[PDB]
Amino acid sequence: TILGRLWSPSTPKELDPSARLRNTNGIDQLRSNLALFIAYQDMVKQRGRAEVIFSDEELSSTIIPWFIEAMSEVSPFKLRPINETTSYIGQTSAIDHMGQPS
Amino acid sequence: VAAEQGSLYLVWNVRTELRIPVGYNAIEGGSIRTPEPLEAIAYNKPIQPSE
Amino acid sequence: GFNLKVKDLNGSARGLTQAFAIGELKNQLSVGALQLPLQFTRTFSASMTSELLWEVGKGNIDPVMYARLFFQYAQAGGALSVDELVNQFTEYHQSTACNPEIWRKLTAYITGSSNRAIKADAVGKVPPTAILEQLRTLAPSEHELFHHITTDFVCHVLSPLGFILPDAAYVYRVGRTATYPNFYALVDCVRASDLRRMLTALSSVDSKMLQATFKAKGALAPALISQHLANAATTAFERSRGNFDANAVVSSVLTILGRLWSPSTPKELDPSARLRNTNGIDQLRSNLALFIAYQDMVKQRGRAEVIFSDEELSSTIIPWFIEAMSEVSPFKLRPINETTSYIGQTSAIDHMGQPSHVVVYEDWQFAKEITAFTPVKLANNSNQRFLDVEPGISDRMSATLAPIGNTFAVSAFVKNRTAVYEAVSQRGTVNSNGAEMTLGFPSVVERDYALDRDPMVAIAALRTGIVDESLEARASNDLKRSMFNYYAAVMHYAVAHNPEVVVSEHQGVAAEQGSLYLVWNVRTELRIPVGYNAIEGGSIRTPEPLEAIAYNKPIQPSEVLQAKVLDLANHTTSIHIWPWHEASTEFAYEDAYSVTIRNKRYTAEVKEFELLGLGQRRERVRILKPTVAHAIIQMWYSWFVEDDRTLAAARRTSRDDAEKLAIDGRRMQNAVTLLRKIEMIGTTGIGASAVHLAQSRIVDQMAGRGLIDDSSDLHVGINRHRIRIWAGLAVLQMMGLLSRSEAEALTKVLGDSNALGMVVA
Amino acid sequence: ELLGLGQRRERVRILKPTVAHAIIQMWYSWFVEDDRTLAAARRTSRDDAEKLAIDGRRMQNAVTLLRKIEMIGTTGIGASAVHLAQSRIVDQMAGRGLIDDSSDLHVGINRHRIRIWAGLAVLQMMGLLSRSEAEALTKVLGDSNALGMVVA
Amino acid sequence: SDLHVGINRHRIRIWAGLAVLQMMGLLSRSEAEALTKVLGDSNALGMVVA
Repeated sequence: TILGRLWSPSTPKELDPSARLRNTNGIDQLRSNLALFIAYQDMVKQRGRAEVIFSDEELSSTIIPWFIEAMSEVSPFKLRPINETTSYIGQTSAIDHMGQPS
Repeated sequence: VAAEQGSLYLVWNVRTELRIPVGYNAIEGGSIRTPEPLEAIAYNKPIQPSE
Repeated sequence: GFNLKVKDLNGSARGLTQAFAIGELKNQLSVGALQLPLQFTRTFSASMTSELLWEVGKGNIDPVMYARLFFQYAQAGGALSVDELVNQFTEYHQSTACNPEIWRKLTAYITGSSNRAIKADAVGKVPPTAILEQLRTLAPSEHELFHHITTDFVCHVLSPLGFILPDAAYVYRVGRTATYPNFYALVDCVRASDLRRMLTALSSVDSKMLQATFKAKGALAPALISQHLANAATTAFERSRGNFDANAVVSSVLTILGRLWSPSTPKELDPSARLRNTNGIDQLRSNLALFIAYQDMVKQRGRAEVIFSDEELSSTIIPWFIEAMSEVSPFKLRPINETTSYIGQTSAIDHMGQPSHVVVYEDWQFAKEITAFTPVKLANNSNQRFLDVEPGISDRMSATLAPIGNTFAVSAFVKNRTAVYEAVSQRGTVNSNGAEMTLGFPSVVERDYALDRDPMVAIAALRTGIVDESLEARASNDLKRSMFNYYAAVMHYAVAHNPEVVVSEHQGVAAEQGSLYLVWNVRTELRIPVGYNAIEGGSIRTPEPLEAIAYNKPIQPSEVLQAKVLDLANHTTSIHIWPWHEASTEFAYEDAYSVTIRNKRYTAEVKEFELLGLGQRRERVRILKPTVAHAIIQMWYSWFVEDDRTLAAARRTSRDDAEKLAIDGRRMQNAVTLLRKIEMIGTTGIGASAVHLAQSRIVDQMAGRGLIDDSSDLHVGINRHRIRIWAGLAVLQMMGLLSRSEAEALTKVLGDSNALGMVVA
Repeated sequence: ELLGLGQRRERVRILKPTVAHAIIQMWYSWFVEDDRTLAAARRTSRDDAEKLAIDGRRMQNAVTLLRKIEMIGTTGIGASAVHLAQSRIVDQMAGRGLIDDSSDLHVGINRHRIRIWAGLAVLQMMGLLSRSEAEALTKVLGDSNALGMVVA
Repeated sequence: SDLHVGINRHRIRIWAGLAVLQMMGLLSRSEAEALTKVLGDSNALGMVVA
């Protein structure tokens, strides 16, 4: 949610990732994978969409990402390039001379 | 809605296939971007895989 | 931009007259007894600007500022006899002089408890801040604090170091003042010279010495400081002590000088040669600034003269005003000429040759950056605070602003005014007799918007050409002053070109109404009736100006007198504004942005923040003003309006075909230009995105509705600009620039051509 | 968490502050009597000069105390409070409604207030004081009541 | 100067062209003037303006 709070708009709470942002400089990667996002939604349903960016674990400075799997490699989760994330799939289609398909 | 947001969520920018009807999800006059989803994945030229 | 018919001002802007300049009801304006050449050709004049910030944080003489505040007060009518106040003050000071035993005493505690008082101790003196106000208490409480300054004057001294600790500042920020001046203004400067001098002396300082002033020692020391204080005071006082004496008197000198000027005066109402000859006060006669200056005052005064020195005046006070010693009077020698240069003028003039419409124009810059600021408080329940500011937009917008800036010259105005022209078997000047003049001074008005008051009255002030109170006297004078300037350049300027430089006194409704002017010449040009004519052998002459300007021919300016406009406190860090709230506006904004195409209305609003990028609208975040441009905008705006109008009629009346036929196209052209202005600014990202937001949205509603995949088609341009244009218009709203009202109605009058240039087919 | 660390084992006993708690209680105490005397000294002052002497003598130095205290806010640990602090607040208005408020941190008064308090707070987990005893320092609040203009 | 404002030149020229149409009867009198009729603008096109 913190991060949530970064994708924004527009959440100028702190004026968005901010003062807390300034502790950071590791932030950088987190985001950068799609996979990463994916959890969020889970919260949305789950937590009904929780509240207050989890209290930031109260600023836990720079240390809890560093408990992640990318910083505590527990699961297969494979940083994998998007393109190759799969590809056994090709597309195929109809058309009536449409030329679109249907 | 509450909590207060509804997923910053995604869209794509297809325009690939031209003047096409497929649900209220568009048309997008001339130009096409488009938000949601399956169809867009329809909206390419078909292919083989590679995996 | 008062448009005026030659052969009347005495109605036309009734009281905006030389006559008025006498007061002079609507009599005279004549010729020609005696006549009397003088062309004093220099003035003492000033320069642009007098606004500033002036945060006080480490007061240390430098009058000016102060004085300026003084003026702000002086002006404020909460001071006026400011001077007087200084007396009061003098006395105040004096009373300072008188309570040493207190003062000291006070001091004595302030730091710090007295009688051994010695040594390197630890004397963490302070922000002294409050203390003072005790001292005020012990003092009396004359206006604001002078009092405090003075403190600072010792503070810093009192410190070698340590002996005052750290402090903050405030804000005050002088506003602007004149360009020309009057009398009262003069005397004070002189007095100011004292005052500054008073303070001049006042820093001075006594150093650190011994193992005392050096290494803190002596209760008896600072008992000596207090003495120092005294020393200061005294001295300060002393340098003060004789000097003050002459104010009305000065006027009188003027009156002498005047009475020199007078030249038909009684024999034993001469200034004897001993006078006449002496020092360069005589030079002083032959020094404009004044000349023009006196008279008026005297107009008020009806006359009166002190009678005094002939030997200190001559002329010692006289070059006590070596006037320019204050630059406060930035009435400082000018080769007269060197002004004007914000005047260009250009005119529309008929065939015979004979004239039409003369524009004197005012020449500007308008570059600007914004100033959109955090309005919070800091100080609750008390407003002198600093608040804050940030960019975000400010830059973005400004960045956009700049471009707009690009487009707009005064030059371009005039060009446009050129564009006005055309004429034909039309139109005068000789045909029907009254001739136009307009002088671009929206500027005045700007200030008025800055002064938040109704223009129309101003118009009235012209209109009647006199005072039209009803409402804030302050404002009124303010206006008045403007008007002074209004008179003020002009004839200099005219004269600058026109060294038709003589006098016959006009001697009002009789005889003793010493008002000097010259008629001016108009040399060639065979025949005109234009003016309450003379025509003095085809070489009309008048001490009434406008025409003369008419017998210029388009002069140029020679600077746009840039336009540096004050700004934020940047180093703002404590400090506190003073009138601000007025001076700030919230950016709310109402209105929208919608289109119905097909039959289907596509619809949106304004939703300011998001146009502005981030969230989220609220009462706060206020914005400093956008003044200049309003003045400008409307100009552009205003023009068209006439033109269609006037045109339309002419278009009507068309006694022949051709002409009618003729006029339009040109009228068409400009529109496109308009258009050109707008789309051009419509391109700007921050715009465009806005469009963006729109489109999507437009679409969104649309999406249910829309069904047909009709293709290319609206590659037919439209949209791009269409929207862009429109978008530009938003700019106008979201920086309220032009009202909702007018522009859409202008729009209204537009409606075509647009397919111009273009693909087609 | 004030350390910045949720919320470890919970099982630390700490070498205690034998020295300073006392030294401070000297300091402390030293201060504390003095005001009595000083007030008294003013009372027994029955002319201005003396009272006046008291003034500053009374004043400045306190804020100096403060000088210490904010100063000791300029530390990591002060900051830990502070950061933690505002933020939590921030949400409380913003998160709940009105967001019109950062400023509210940013006038001295409060600022300092929290800062101080916090600063004192530290001491309290440094044992030292008593909340009670701080409270008398809070009795310093009535006085002068000048206080906290400007900073930093 | 004024009718250095173009007009005439073309105006007439145009018109003149029309003569051609008559004097080699090309188009009848009727139609073309009525076409003319439906015309009536733009003409200030391109041009000096201003």
